[PDB]
Amino acid sequence: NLGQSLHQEGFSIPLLWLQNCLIRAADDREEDGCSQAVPLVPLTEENEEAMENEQFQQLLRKLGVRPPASGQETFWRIPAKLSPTQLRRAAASL
Amino acid sequence: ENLGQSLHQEGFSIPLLWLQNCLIRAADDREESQAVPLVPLTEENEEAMENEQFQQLLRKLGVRPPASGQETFWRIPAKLSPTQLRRAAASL
Repeated sequence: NLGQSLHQEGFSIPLLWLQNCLIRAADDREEDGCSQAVPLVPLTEENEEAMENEQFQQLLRKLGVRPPASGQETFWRIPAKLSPTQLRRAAASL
Repeated sequence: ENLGQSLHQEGFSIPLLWLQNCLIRAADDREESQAVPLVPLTEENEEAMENEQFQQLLRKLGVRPPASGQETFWRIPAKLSPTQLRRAAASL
């Protein structure tokens, strides 16, 4: 339950968004030949705040999410190399 | 307009047109106000938003960088009037 400290700090809504991103990516990757990196696009002020939070970023790295390429990208990415199983395990871990 | 044309020649025409439309939509919204983010949803618009020359243009048009540690996105400030926004868009 890696998410627990962030839940207690009030980040349940951004954590739910992160969870859905991981699960949706897993579903897409169950098809052979289909594996695209997914940008984590914060679409609300609350999710923006989470993406700029150091503790939330630490969780992202632990789950295997990669930071943006500086000078090229704005968004963190769910790397293409992660399998549906790896992704679902990350989501299940919070 | 000169800075924009230079970015057009460096291959940023598509993000410039996106930026143009964002400014115009903000202008329309403010006639009918709050600061609104510039949200790049494509790799190409992301690349522009992270480019130093493109950022120099944003600053000249009156767009402000994100608040460090709080925001991800650049903002179109509330202080820009619809008239200012349309003039900015018209320069590209």
